Amino acid sequence: SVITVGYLRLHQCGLPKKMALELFKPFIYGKLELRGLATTIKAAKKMVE
Amino acid sequence: FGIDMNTDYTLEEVGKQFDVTRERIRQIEAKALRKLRHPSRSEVLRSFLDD
Amino acid sequence: RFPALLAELNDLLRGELSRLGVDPAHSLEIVVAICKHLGGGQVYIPRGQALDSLIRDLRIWNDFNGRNVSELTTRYGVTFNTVYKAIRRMRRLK
Amino acid sequence: DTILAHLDNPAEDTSRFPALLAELNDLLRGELSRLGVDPAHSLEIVVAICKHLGGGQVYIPRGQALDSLIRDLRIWNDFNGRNVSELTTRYGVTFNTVYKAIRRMRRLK
Amino acid sequence: DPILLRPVDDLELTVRSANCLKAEAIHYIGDLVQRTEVELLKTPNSLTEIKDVLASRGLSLGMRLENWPPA
Repeated sequence: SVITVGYLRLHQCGLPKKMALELFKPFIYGKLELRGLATTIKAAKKMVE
Repeated sequence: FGIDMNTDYTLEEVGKQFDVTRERIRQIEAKALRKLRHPSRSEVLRSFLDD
Repeated sequence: RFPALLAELNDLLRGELSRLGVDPAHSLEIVVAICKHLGGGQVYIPRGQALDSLIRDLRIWNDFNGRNVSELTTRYGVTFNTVYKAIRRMRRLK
Repeated sequence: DTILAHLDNPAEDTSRFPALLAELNDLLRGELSRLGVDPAHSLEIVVAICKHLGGGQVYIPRGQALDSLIRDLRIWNDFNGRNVSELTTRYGVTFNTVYKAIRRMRRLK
Repeated sequence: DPILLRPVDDLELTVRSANCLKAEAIHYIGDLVQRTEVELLKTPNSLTEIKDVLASRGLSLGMRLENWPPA
């Protein structure tokens, strides 16, 4: 991505939401499976889509 | 269907094992299939229709 | 055999839909549903004695209020032991 | 019915192909929910299916036979004796198809 | 009391007793507990099977309950 300035704490970085779901997508699939809102993995894929 | 096995078996291949019945095994398969079409167990299966 | 049988099934289904208040022309997809999970051969669908006996006993004990055992036996053609079984069964449900 | 609520599980108690056709009422009650009426009426239809269609066995096809049957039934349901051209105009089919449907209605007993 | 509103089905009584009370159409445990022993003996065929089962459940006939039935 491109860099930009921030009020943030020293140990915090601003990550945009659009890339957040893309990066942690497998984690989202697993958490959605454990939370029970998605019957199957591809259903979770549709939901994140 | 040969699932969990190296190969599948036809009607005559499974007849010599249990019983040589021809239409009876076919209707057993049909009954099992229609049992699997019940909307009590097939809710998860229907999601796999798109693939 | 199959075309006439299917026609009879469809017309009877749509007539019952009209009786139930639904639109008769919605019968066709129902038989299509009958196809999609039941097509392939011929099956025997004679009575289904479970629900018939259950509704029979339900009507029997609906007629029963306190003392009509003799009339129940005369009408439904079942002895007093069946009446006792039905009353116990309706006591099971709360 | 009414007590059918309590009967929900006993409906399939020590059951048979009723339970299979219980699946039917599921679909039926689903369409009933689609229809707008209360789904719990579905059992009535199915028990009617037991009384006026039960007692025998039927073979069921898989292909174009039922397509021809549904086309011809939708053709002949609006026939009144003097509306052959009306059927041809409405259903977008030639006089041959509507006349064949009329012959189908005539030849049955 | 969580037993007065319960129906007579929670007694597990004998068939003769389960049949006799239906003649008077008793539907609540409170309804039968209001009735005393001096008038429930007139029905045919019970006199040796009610006190024990009622005592096992901590109840006794003849007690006076107001606002009955509360609906």
